[PDB]
Amino acid sequence: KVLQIPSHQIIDMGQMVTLNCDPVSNHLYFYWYKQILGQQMEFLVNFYNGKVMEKSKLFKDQFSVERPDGSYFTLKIQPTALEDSAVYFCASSFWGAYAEQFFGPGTRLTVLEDLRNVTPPKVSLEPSKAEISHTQKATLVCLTGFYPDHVELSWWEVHSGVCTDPQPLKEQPALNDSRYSLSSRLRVSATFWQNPRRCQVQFYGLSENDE
Amino acid sequence: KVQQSPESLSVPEGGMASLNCTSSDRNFQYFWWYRQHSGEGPKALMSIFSDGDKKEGRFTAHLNKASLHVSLHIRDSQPSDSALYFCAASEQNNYAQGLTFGLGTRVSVFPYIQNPDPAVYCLFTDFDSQTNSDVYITDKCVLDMRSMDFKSNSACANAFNNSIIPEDTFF
Amino acid sequence: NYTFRCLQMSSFANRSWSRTDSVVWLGDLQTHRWSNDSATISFTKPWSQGKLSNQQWEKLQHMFQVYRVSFTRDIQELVKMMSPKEDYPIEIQLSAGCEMYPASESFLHVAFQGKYVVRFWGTSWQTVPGAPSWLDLPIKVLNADQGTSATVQMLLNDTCPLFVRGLLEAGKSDLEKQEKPVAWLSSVPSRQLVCHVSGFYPKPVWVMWMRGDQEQQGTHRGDFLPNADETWYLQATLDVEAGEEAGLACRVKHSSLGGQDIILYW
Amino acid sequence: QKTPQIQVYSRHPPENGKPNILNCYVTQFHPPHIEIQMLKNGKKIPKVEMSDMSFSKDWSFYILAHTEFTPTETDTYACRVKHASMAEPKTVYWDRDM
Ligand SMILES: CCCCCCCCCCCCC/C=C/[C@@H](O)[C@@H](N)CO[C@@H]1O[C@H](CO)[C@H](O)[C@H](OS(=O)(=O)O)[C@H]1O
Ligand SMILES: *[C@@H]1O[C@H](CO)[C@@H](O[C@@H]2O[C@H](CO)[C@@H](O)[C@H](O)[C@H]2NC(C)=O)[C@H](O)[C@H]1NC(C)=O
Ligand SMILES: CCCCCCCCCCCCCCCC(=O)O
Ligand SMILES: *[C@@H]1O[C@H](CO)[C@@H](O)[C@H](O)[C@H]1NC(C)=O
Repeated sequence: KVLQIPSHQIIDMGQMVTLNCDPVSNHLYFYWYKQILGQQMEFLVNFYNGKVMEKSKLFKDQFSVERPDGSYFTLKIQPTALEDSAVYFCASSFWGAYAEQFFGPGTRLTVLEDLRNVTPPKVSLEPSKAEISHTQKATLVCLTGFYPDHVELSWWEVHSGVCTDPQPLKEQPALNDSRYSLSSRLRVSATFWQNPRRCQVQFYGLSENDE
Repeated sequence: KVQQSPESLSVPEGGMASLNCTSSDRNFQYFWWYRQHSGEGPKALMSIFSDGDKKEGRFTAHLNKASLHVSLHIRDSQPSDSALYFCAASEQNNYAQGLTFGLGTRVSVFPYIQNPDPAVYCLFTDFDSQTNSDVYITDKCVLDMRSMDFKSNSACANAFNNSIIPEDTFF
Repeated sequence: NYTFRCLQMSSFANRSWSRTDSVVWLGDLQTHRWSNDSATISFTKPWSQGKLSNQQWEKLQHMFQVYRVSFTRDIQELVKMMSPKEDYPIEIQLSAGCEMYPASESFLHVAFQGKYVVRFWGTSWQTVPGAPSWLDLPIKVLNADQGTSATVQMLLNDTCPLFVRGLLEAGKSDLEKQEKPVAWLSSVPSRQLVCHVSGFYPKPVWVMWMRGDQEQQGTHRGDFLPNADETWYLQATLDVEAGEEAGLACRVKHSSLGGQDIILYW
Repeated sequence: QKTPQIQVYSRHPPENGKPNILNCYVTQFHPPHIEIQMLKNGKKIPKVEMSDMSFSKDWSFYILAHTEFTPTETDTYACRVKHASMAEPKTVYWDRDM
């Protein structure tokens, strides 16, 4: 398991970002991969032992990848275009080629002009009376001003029956700094809906070291 | 550059998804398949680099270095197979390399909704899997109640009435 | 026809003490050495890099570093998990390369305590007839590893042949050199007549004891012995009777002379 | 466990007084743990140059020791090998012909 932490990071333009990676032990071939809006996976750099090797065209002049002994493997954006806002993946290999590369969970970067637009979302958990009387099955929908867009709406855990949208929907698409809205429904029985006896969204906003 | 096919495949539960991949350089006849679910790190599915077939459990793969053509065959498609499948060519004689992926393929495995009767509440639920500023609606969602063993589609009078609605719909 | 040969010599005295040394041969000439002590492989010839680029080579240089360290930790793991079937001291030898035709065939052979036990073939490692039964599970494990299987495959199918054809172009000036042999006669009570031949390259040489038209069928040709400077030494002998040594001669034919055969009269 | 074969031979035709290189070729041994010494009149010759260790097609290790010398009608040159498969260190004296 190759670890990345953290995970969901929001940075203001002009100030450098450090992306930490903790690769699998015994591996000595490292990689950085960029994926924006979740479309195309892109190779940036590969590191081995003490120095870089292949730096791709996408590896900006403002980037730097170090690995001191004892510490992490760190890509450092310094600094720090609004074009950098994407997802970066760390990777381990052990063999230089022809063998599995192990990818991290990725870090969601969000470079922004004005950080004053960062506002948490409001959760809003009613079962349809027409649904249960017609099919004895009752859907409960949770649906609102998120930015940008670190939410993860869940039910309390009940990873069964519930589904969620594949990606949030930008409320005002015509604008650059738009709020996002995502949908998530859970299906309940006639015996589950009618019983008298939490929809939380894990959001990532401003850090504990910000004014 | 490595060219994948198609843009998107759609297989029924149990059927078999078959994908394609072609290299344009004769020195790149060593292929990988990597699968990635939404907002998650890619995992290696399998390698080839050898002229034959290669059965890796529920997966079969055929390579022909002769025409630099590969195929990946996802037989007995699980619901948990719906994902972005990438394919990359590695260079002959390198030994230190970046996986350089193609545009990838989005696979959508669906369940065959036996005994459905669609209705809007404005949620359109329990319908056919072949049916695909002031108003907004996101795409289909397969909610599968494992406890009751029931899987259902999902998505105020004529609001959802922009696409095609079936002729057996309650309101 | 040339045989490229990477020979790896690994010793395991105990847990903690181990050393892997290696030498690379193209035909009868050394091209590489790699001591336990050195971080990089050294070139013995000016052309040992062949026609690989600097990057081509540096990437390959890394792969072997990652191998040498892995090969040690693994083998010492294989003994810790073993016992009492295996114990120290342990010797492992490994021979890998490829033979050349106008077309090639690559090989990988492993020998344990002097006996040849394992070879890689096609897509997999396999124990060789008579090898210890306990190697089976270990080899099975090694074959469930695709990355290693794949690197060995790529080195054997792709790199070795490419790498070798480069050296054959690069070292043309050294491989096709011609060195003349100097020869002298001696005797030693068995009486025995020795014909010394030294300093010749390449290796094929024709040496015989003669009485005129007649090659003496009793000539004992020794083993080829290496000189310090990459030339060859050889000796020929013939047990003689009392008077029989008067009238005998030593004739030497080599590619360096070109008709000019060395004839030494006793 | 194989016992080593030692062979001692000059590079050039041995002319008394003339500068020549003395070879000691050690072949057919296992394990590679070996200690070779070139001796003039008993005491070890300082700059005894060793080749790299290699093995044959039959997995038997082999090695070459060589050092410069000028032969005389008095001085005795020898190669002494001490190996694990030998109870006593083996020594062979250069025959004055080879
Ligand atoms: C006493 C018994 C002696 C019998 C003689 C037989 C000798 C065996 C011949 C095999 C020599 C080749 C050495 C190869 C060793 C490999 O195991 C190693 N060189 C690469 O395999 C890697 O091993 C690593 C641990 O060291 C990791 O497990 C790697 O997994 S990975 O996910 O990180 O990629 C994995 O690929
Ligand atoms: C390296 O060469 C070997 C032998 O030519 C290949 O091994 C064969 O590969 C094909 C795969 O289609 C099989 O039909 C055979 O069973 C394999 N073994 C033998 C002994 O022939 C191997 O695929 C080559 N490796 C690479 C990476 O090209
Ligand atoms: C350990 C030897 C390194 C010598 C450097 C020569 C580079 C050419 C490599 C081609 C040889 C292929 C055999 C490799 C098999 C192995 O020993 O694992
Ligand atoms: C061989 O090299 C390794 C790695 O540098 C080292 O730890 C070990 O002490 C060396 N062994 C010998 C016998 O030189």
